[PDB]
Amino acid sequence: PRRRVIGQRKILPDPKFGSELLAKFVNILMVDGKKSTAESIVYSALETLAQRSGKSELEAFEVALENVRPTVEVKSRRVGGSTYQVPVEVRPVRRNALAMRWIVEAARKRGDKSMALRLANELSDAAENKGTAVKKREDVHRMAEANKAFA
Amino acid sequence: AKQSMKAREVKRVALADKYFAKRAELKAIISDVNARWNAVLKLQTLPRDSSPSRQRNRCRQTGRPHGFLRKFGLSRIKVREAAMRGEIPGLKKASW
Amino acid sequence: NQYYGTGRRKSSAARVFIKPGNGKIVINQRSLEQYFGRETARMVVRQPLELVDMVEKLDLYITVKGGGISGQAGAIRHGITRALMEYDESLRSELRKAGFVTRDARQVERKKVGLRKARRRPQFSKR
Amino acid sequence: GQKVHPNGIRLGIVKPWNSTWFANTKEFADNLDSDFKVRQYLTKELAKASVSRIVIERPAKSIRVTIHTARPGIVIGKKGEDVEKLRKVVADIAGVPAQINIAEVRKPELDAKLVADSITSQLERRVMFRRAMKRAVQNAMRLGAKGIKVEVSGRLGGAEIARTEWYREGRVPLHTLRADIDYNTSEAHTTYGVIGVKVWIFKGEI
Amino acid sequence: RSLKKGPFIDLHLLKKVEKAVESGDKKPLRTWSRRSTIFPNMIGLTIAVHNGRQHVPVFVTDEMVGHKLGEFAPTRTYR
Amino acid sequence: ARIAGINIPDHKHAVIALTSIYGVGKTRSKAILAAAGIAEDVKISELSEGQIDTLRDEVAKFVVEGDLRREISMSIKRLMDLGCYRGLRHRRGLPVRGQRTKTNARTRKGPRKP
Amino acid sequence: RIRIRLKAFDHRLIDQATAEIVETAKRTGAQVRGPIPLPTRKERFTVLISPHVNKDARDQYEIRTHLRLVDIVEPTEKTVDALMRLDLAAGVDVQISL
RNA sequence: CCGGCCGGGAACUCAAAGGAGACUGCCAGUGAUAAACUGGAGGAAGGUGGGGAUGACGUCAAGUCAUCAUGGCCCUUACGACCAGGGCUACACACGUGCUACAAUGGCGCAUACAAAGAGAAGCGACCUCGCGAGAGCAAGCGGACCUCAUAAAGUGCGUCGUAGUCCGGAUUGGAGUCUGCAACUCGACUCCAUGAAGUCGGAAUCGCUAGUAAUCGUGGAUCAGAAUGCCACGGUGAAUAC
Ligand SMILES: [Mg+2]
Ligand SMILES: [Mg+2]
Ligand SMILES: [Mg+2]
Ligand SMILES: [Mg+2]
Ligand SMILES: [Mg+2]
Ligand SMILES: [Mg+2]
Ligand SMILES: [Mg+2]
Ligand SMILES: [Mg+2]
Ligand SMILES: [Mg+2]
Ligand SMILES: [Mg+2]
Ligand SMILES: [Mg+2]
Repeated sequence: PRRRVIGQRKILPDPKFGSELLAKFVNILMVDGKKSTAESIVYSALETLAQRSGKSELEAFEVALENVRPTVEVKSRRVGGSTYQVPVEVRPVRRNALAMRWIVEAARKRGDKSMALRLANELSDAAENKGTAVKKREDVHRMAEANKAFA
Repeated sequence: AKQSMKAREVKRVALADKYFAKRAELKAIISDVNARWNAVLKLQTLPRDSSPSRQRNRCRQTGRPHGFLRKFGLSRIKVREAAMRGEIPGLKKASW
Repeated sequence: NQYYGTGRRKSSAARVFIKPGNGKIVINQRSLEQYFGRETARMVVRQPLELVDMVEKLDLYITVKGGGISGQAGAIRHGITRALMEYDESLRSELRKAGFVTRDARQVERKKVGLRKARRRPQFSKR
Repeated sequence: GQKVHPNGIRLGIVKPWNSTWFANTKEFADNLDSDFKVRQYLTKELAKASVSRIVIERPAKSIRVTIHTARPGIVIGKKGEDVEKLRKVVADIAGVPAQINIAEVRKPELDAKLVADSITSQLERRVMFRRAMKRAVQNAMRLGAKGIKVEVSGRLGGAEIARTEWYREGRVPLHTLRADIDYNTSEAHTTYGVIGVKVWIFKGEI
Repeated sequence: RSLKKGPFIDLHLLKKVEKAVESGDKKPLRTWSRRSTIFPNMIGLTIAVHNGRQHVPVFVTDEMVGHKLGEFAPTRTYR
Repeated sequence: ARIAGINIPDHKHAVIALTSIYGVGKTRSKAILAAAGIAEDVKISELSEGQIDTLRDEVAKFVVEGDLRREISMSIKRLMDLGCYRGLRHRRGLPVRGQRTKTNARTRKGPRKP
Repeated sequence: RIRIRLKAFDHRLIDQATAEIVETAKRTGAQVRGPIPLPTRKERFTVLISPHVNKDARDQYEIRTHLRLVDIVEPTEKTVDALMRLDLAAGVDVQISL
C-alpha cells in the first residue's frame, strides 16, 4: 500500500438473501476457512433474532448494526516524540465493517452456550444499544472527544 | 572419507551375502509356526557384519554416509557436481 | 444434436450437455441434490440460468471430476454458460457481464523450499 | 557464492549432455559409477592428449563412448593401435562390450575445457598468470568467439594471501539462456598450492 | 516389550551359566552381554555386567527374570 | 448409588457415570452395560434398584479401585526393590520410558525452581 | 497383436523414433493404432546445495520419463521385418511384448 | 449379471508432442503532440496475466581443511587399525524453532459426498482367513494411465453431550502385547486395557501473510531394516485489510 493504491474484490452477496453486506459479515465471523459452518451460524442466530424481535430479518440486523456504527476514530500519528492520538472521522464503507467486527468480536467473548446464540444475544442487545459492541462505540466515542481538543 | 571406513563397508557387503540371504534363511521359516526345539535361533553367531542392515550406504564416489541418494548412488554434493556437467541423463534443474 | 460446453475450475473438470426438454438436472448420474444440492454451492449450479430463463425449458446431463465441492460446482457453472454456446452469442454478453464466461484460473501456489507453505514463512528471531 | 553453473542451466536447451543413456533406477546407479570410472581412467591416460570431453551412451547391453579430443592421432596410435588397448580396458571396466569413437576438436582455442587446462598446465609450468590469461582471451577472439572470460583463483604467483582476477573481453550474457556459452573448470596443482580456473566462451545465440 | 517369540540370550554367556550350574558357582561371572534375558537358571549367581568403564556385580533373584542383564548396571554416572 | 467403589456416581448417561470408577475407561464400561443388558446412554432415572447391583458384580469382576491402586503401587515398588533402571527411575523423580531430560521432562520432574 | 512401449528421457526424440517406427509400419504392412502419448512419470530430486550448513539453499532437479504406445494390429511378416534390422536411437527404451 | 462391462464409438474428459494467443494494440480521458498511467472494449487470460528458475561489480580474512581436493604442519608399533560394551539419548537450568491444547465455529457415535500429487521387485502387496487391535498365515495382480500402497480429511446428515477442569485436553505411569532387526536394558516404532499432569486462550515483548494468499483440513515422498510433531512436495475449504 506504499505506491500502488488499490480497489476491492467484491464478494458474492449472500446465498440466502442477496446481500453484499451480510456476506462480509459471514466472512468476518468465518474462521479456519469454514464458510459452510460459518453461514450456518448467522442464519440460525438471525433465526432466533428474526422472530424474537419479529421485525423481519434483514432490517432487524440493520438496526442493531445502525447502533454499533462508529462515526469518528482516533488515528495514531507518531511525530517527533509525540504519539498524537488524533481523532478523525471514518468512512461509511468501513463504518459497518468495524460495527460488524465488533459484533462478531463481542459475541465470541460471551458466556452463553452456542455461537449462534451469543451472536443473536449480541445483535439483540445492540439493537437496544446496551451490549459489549455498543460499549465499544461508547469508548471510541469517549476516546475521540477526549482528544477532540486536537483537530 | 578415511579408507578404512570404506574397506569395512566392502567387507560388510561381502559377508552380507556370503551368508545372509542364503545361510541366514535357515532362520526365515525356522522362526515361524513350525512348532519347539530352540536351537533354531541360537545359531546367530555368524560373523556380525553378515546382516545386510549393517551396511551404511556411502556416496559411491566419496564416502559420505550422509546426504546419499539411491537413484544416483552419490552424495548430493557429487550429485550436483555431475548434474551440472550433464553426467546425469535426463537430469536438469526443474521448475513448476 | 447434443449441444454442449466443457467448463472447468481449479483442477475440476465438468462437461455439460444441454437439450431442450425440462428443468431436470443430472450430475454424475445423480440428482442435483443427491450430489450437492443441500450443500455449499447448491445455488451456483442454477446460476447460469439467470437472464437465460428455463425452469423447465431445457435439460442438462453433466459429469465432473477432480477437485472438490466448490471447484466442481464451479466447472459445471462454466460448462452451462459454455453450452449456452449453441443458442447464440446474443446471450453470451450478459453471461459476460455476469462473469460466468471467464475461466477463473486461480490455482494453488506451490510449496517453495525455505517456507512453510508457499508464502507462510518460518518465524524468525534475531537472537 | 552465487552464480548458477552455466553449462547445467543450459542442458534443456542449446547444450547437450555428456551422458545420454536410459536406465531404470535399479541399474541407474551402477551405470553412473561405471561412467565416472571410465572418464576417470581415460582422462588419466589421454592426460596429455588434449581431450576436452568424453560422451557416453550405453546402447542396450553395450557402451559406446566418444572422446571429443584435439589430438585425434595421438589417441588413436599407430593405425588403430591405442584405441584398441583402450577399448579393451573400457569393456574391462564397464563390464560389457565397448566400441569407442574419437571425435576431433577443431579450433580448440574455442574449447572452454581445453582452454582452461592450457592455462592450468601453464601455471604448473610456472608462467605468469597475467600473461597466460591474456594469451587465452586473445587467441579466442582471434578465431571468432563473440566473447570470453577467464578467472583464476588464489595464491596467484604465490602471495601469502589469495586473489582471483577475471578477463572479460567481448560479450558474455550468462543470463541469456539461448546464448551459447561453453563453460568449464580446471585446477592447477602448484607447489604453493591449488589454483582454480574458470573459462566462459560466448559462441552465439538461438 | 518386543521379542514375543523366544526370549533372547547370547550363547557364550549361557554356556557360562552352565559351566557354573553343573560345576557350581565360582567368583563373579564377566559378561559384556547386557542383551540377554535373565533366566530362572541364573538365580543365586553373580554375573558381572559391563556398563562401560567396568563390570558391575549383580546377584540374581526370583523376579529379575523378564529383565535384561543390563537393567541392573547403570551406564551414565550422574551426581 | 454407590457401586463397587466407595465412589457414588450418577446423574448422567450410564456409560460415562460408570467410568467414574477408578478401574474403568470407555472400553471396560461399554463392556459393562453391554454384558449386563443395559443401554449406554440411559441415566439412573428409570434405572431402578434391580439393574444397579447386577452391574456391581459386573465391575466386581475386575481389580478396580483401592485394590487396583494397591496393585499398581505393588508394581512400582517391585521395580524400585530390584534396583533396576526403571526402578532407579521412579525413585529419582525423572521419567522412566526413555524421554529426554535435557529439556521438557516437566510433568514427571515437577514444576521448576532453582 | 504387437504393441511397443517406448520410454526415454529425451522428448524431442522419443516421438521421433515413434514416428520412425509408425512410419516403418504404415509403409510396409499397416494398421498401427497410431502412436499413443501416455503419462510422463517425472521424478524429482531436491538436494541441499551448500556443502556445509545452509538448509535453505537447495537445488531442485527432475527427471522426466516419456511414454509412447504404437500398437500394430496387423502383423505382416514384412511389417515384422520393418522393426527388425531398422531401429536404432540408442537411448530409447523399447518394449515389444505387452 | 445395471460394474464402461462386450461389441462398438472417435464425440467429449484426460493423456504429451506441436501450434495459436496479450502487443499499451484498440477506444477513451491524463500527460509537453513523449514516456507512462487511468478507465473501457473484446477476450480464457490485460498492462511485466498467475508461479518458478535465473542472484551483476562487489561487502562480511562470513561459512566449509569433516563431502572431496589440496600448500604447510604434526603422529606412525600410534593422532593408524580390529573387536566388545557404553556414549552422542545425561539434566538445577536458560534460550530458539516447532507439535498438541485449553473446547460447542467443539467432543463423540453412526450414516454419507468431493482431490491432487507420488511410490513400488532384496518392492508395493490385494483377496480370503485369523486376532478387540497393532498385526499374523495364506495368497492374486502389478516394473505398472491396468496391479498395490489407498477406505482423503475437513464437509454434510441425524443423533448425544449443555459450559463442567467437563463425554474438553491428552501428559505421566502400571500392566499386557504386535513388527522390524544377531540384537529394541541403556534408546525403536506401534497396539490393547487401565491411568487422566499442566492447561479455562497466555507479562514485558515479539513473528508470519497483500489472494486461491493468510487460516484451516487431510495425502505423498526423499533419507530409511526399523525409526518424522522435522524436511520436501500435494490438492480440499477458503477469508480480513491497505487512507
Ligand atoms: Mg582420505
Ligand atoms: Mg542404516
Ligand atoms: Mg494448500
Ligand atoms: Mg521446549
Ligand atoms: Mg575468514
Ligand atoms: Mg573466508
Ligand atoms: Mg593432501
Ligand atoms: Mg551425534
Ligand atoms: Mg477426549
Ligand atoms: Mg486457539
Ligand atoms: Mg509481497
